[PDB]
Amino acid sequence: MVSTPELKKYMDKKILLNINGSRKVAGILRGYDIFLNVVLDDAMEINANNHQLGTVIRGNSIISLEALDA
Amino acid sequence: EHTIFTQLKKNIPKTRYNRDYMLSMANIPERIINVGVIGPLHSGKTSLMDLLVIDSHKRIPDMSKNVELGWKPLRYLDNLKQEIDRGLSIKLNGSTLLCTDLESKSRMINFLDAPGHVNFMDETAVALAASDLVLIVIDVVEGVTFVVEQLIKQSIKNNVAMCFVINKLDRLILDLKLPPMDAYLKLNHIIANINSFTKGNVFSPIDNNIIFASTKLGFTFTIKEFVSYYYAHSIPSSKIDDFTTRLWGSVYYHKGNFRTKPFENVEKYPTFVEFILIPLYKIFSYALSMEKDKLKNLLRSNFRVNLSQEALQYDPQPFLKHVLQLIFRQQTGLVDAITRCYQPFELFDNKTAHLSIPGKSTPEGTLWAHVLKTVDYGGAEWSLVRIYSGLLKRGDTVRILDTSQSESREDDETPSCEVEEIGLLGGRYVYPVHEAHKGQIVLIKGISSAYIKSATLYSVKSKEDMKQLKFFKPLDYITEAVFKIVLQPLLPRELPKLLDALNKISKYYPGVIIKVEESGEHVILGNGELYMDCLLYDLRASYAKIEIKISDPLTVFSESCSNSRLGEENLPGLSISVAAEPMDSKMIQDLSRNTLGKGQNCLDIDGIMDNPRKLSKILRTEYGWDSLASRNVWSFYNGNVLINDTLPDEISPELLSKYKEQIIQGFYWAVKEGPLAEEPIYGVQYKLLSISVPSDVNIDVMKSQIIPLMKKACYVGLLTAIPILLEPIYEVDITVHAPLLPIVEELMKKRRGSRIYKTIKVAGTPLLEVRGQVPVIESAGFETDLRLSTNGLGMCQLYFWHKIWRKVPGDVLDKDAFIPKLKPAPINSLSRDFVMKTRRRKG
Amino acid sequence: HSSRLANLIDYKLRVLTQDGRVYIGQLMAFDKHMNLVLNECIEERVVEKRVLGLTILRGEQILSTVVEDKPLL
Amino acid sequence: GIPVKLLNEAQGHIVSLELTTGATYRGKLVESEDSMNVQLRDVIATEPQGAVTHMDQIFVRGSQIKFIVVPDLLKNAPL
RNA sequence: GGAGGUCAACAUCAAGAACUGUGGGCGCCUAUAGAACUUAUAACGAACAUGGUUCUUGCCUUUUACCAGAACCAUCCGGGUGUUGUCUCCAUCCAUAUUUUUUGGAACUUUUC
Ligand SMILES: Nc1nc2c(ncn2[C@@H]2O[C@H](COP(=O)(O)OP(=O)(O)OP(=O)(O)O)[C@@H](O)[C@H]2O)c(=O)[nH]1
Repeated sequence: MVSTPELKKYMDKKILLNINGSRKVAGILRGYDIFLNVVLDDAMEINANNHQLGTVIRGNSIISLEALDA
Repeated sequence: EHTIFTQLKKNIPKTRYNRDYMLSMANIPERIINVGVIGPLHSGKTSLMDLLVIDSHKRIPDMSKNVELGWKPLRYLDNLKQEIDRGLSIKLNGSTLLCTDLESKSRMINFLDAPGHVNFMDETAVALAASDLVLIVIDVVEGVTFVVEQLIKQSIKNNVAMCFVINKLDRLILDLKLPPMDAYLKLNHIIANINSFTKGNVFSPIDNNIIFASTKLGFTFTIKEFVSYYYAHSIPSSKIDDFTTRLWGSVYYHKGNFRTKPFENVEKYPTFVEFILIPLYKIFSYALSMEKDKLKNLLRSNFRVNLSQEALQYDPQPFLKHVLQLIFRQQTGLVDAITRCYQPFELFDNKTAHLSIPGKSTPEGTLWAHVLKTVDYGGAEWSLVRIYSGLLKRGDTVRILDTSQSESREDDETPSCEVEEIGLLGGRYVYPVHEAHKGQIVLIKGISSAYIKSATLYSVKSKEDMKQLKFFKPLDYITEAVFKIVLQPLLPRELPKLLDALNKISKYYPGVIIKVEESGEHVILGNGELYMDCLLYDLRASYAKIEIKISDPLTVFSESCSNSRLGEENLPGLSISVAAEPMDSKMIQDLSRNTLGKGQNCLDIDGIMDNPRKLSKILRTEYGWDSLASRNVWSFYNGNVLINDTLPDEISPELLSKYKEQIIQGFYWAVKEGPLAEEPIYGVQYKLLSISVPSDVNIDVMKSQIIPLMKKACYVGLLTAIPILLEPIYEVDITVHAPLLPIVEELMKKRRGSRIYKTIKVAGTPLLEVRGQVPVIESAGFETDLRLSTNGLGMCQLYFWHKIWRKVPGDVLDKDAFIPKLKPAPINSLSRDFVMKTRRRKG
Repeated sequence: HSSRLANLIDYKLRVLTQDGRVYIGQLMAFDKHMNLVLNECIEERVVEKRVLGLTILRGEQILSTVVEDKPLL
Repeated sequence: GIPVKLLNEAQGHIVSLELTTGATYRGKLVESEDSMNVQLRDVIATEPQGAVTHMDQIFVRGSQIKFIVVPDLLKNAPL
């Protein structure tokens, strides 16, 4: 159990997350969890109106995680 | 094509997984891998591969009833009669195999069996040139020695990941019969010893960089491999992983809870011994010592294993091997450990970059192939290449280049050969291939003619892509040949056959140099006795069918001196004065060591293409080198170093610049040869003191004048600087029992050099490590003198590292000393005697 | 337990999922989560069909199991 | 368990899958997990609408996966 | 049926891939014969003796004697296997209600074709 996922290669890089309720977020990947709870900094919503926030996303919610730039 | 395949398929001995999945897997760059196997003499290498082979193949065709059971180790990859009869691996034979791992994701693995005899290090270098990582196999009894240090040094130097295997553990327990408490200690010592030479990384039976095995018997361990297989079932999975961290070094568990405290309370042991070594011992004791009925209960109780009576009806050794292979299943601990130990991103740019300039441009969509070794298979000569990029297929027209040419770096440049076929090595058979993809190593038919030894294979469709492309650097073999044989055929009329054969030998043996004398005699250089012996055997048997005369083993000498010039052109307009100087041993050593100047390491002069300020910085930093002289370093020779040093360098530097290459070309030309014996010069620095130039240079300063003039001046300078001869020396690694020491001492005295650099008790065994040095000219037969005088006990290896030529005793130029023919030269002069015998051969 | 589940091995099965879709094919591998592996699979969304091949379903997704035919030789 | 090892063995090949989302993803698989996480490249998504897109890198949660679709040679693999 | 038979008879006898011929069974498989290549002549026997011929060493130029090398053939003492008839003895896979599966984000409504 508790296989600590392979998110070492995403640390301190920009992301394009998707979550439950078709809502999505951009941010710098700070830290991750056993259950895939995430720490994002410089968090910006994608409503198309983009609101700056500054965030801990829950693990359950997460659908996926992308990279903007190669 | 299909017909060929159908016939071919019958030949090969089929396998359990099948080719199709193994062929199927290839496309991913990440999937699959390249691994080489090295280690000192009889470390087990070949038999380790044999283990994998026997796991994979159901038949096997070759096995005798006898061998399959026990006593004679089956040898695969020893497909050469010479090797079989000699009994030691000589020429490397690949095995390619679809292997599973603990995760259950199979990958294709290219394995390379390299020879561990010190004379065939060249073979190891060739393997390394292709392999991603290396498995270094150490005998638990032998421990580590000089060749191990050399091997790890080079391996890491070339960014080859290193995973250790400590083999013959059974011997430690059965041969030496060591107690478990002491056994652990001995292993730990070995582990420590490897680590100190290694820099920046630290292993441990807990990082899974070290594997424990007995090839002979039939088993391989990692501390991970064991825990999952037997312990894991016993306890909750979450906890177990930690168990391994609490398994190695300083950890004891009293009764469910384990405390780092020494062993308070009564009976005590650290865990490794508790859960591993003790039961292993019990297995040994229990199988041989125990009634065969008793054993069954334990197999069902402890292991859930059930043997038939036919498994009991063997004998101690074959029974034991059966049981160990029974309990410890296919060697996937090994495979798994390999799998999760290499990261492509970290090494790969570094390993590619070193062979080639850093670049990099036009990546992808382009064919690229490094050709290393060539292979004398049943049919013809095959070419072995590493799929650097793209894809190969049958009949593909491929451009081919040879490295020395590359050294050099449009129409005329490109020769090409179509690729007739590609096969995948499997020791004794070759599996037919339609196409080859980047990552893998393959056998090519028909690319051979373009290249002798190494070559770089590329296909470029692009003019910019072509410009970017960097040719692979010449492989740097670990040792220099030194040993010298003169050949002539028995009957002179058969010369053409000899000539052909010699060329073939150059293709097959990367360490051989064939030179042709005025006389038509053939000078052969090889690394050492055994090496050359094998060449001669193949030459007389396999290639030429001609009986030939062979001379008395000699050695290549080197010229030198220890501390002014006047000179005149054939058309007296030029006049040259050049100083000749002894060089600092530090400097010499720095030059001998091929390096990039990385870490704190003194920069290798071949880094001269970098800013002279930097080059001069190194000289000033490491030597307190004169600032003008350091700035005036022109170039190195084919060896030592050239400096500009006079007022006319300021008077007419532009004029002088026009003549640099003519000088530059000449000097390699002049130093490559020599005034005493036409032999190359060492430890000598030259400084231009004066250069007169013809009034109005009416195309007067021609290469036809100055090149030979310069050459002459060098020769004169060397002579007036008091020349000496240098002789190459081996490092003598001798392993013996203590009371045989005095014998060894006497042998050294008798040979000539009689020098022993160090004596080290081999902790854990009844053996000494003896390091000495010996003059190659006095080396003929040395090894047999040892073997015979010690009554078969102990052994010797001669290895050329450091490549240091010591001053030959006597003055280079005195007539008086020598005494008549057939008498070994008196000690006062070995320099004068050496010149005359060589002098006569020159003319 | 899982004694019954091994008995189903290598039979053509009709598996209804939470989505309503129904997969069909032989059963090669089975789990404690009820992860099923199925060979030569065909969905029937409903007058419809699709060819997939090897399909690995989760436990969350599966509703019911039912044998279509006996084990093949 | 075998239903997880089969997955790990299709790493490298191209895979199709379905999520609770409703969309299907297709691409080369780089890494998997016992959880059923995934890491893929050059993905070609196709939702309920039919809308195609490109995603360079992706991570997933297994909980969100419905089912996978795996290459054909992965039926001769050992169980 | 079984073990053992110091009982015999009759066959063969290193192993392996590949060519040709014959026979049987439904292009494939099995058996037998011949030729070529490999292993190391790993050994049919962890033993090893005599003789014939042809050459090359010593000889009285003679032997029913030899010296000590070579090649080619033979004999002799043994061994294995199958088969057939006999003989004696004996029987006829772990247990988790709190984030990646099994203690639910479900429930419900409406419009379009
Ligand atoms: N006692 C013992 N010896 C072993 C074991 N494994 C290998 N050896 C030794 O390895 C030798 C045979 O192994 P080979 O693989 O043929 O030799 P090698 O390691 O290939 O040697 P090279 O060909 O020179 O590399 C035997 O003489 C053994 O002494 C082991 O587990 N126990």
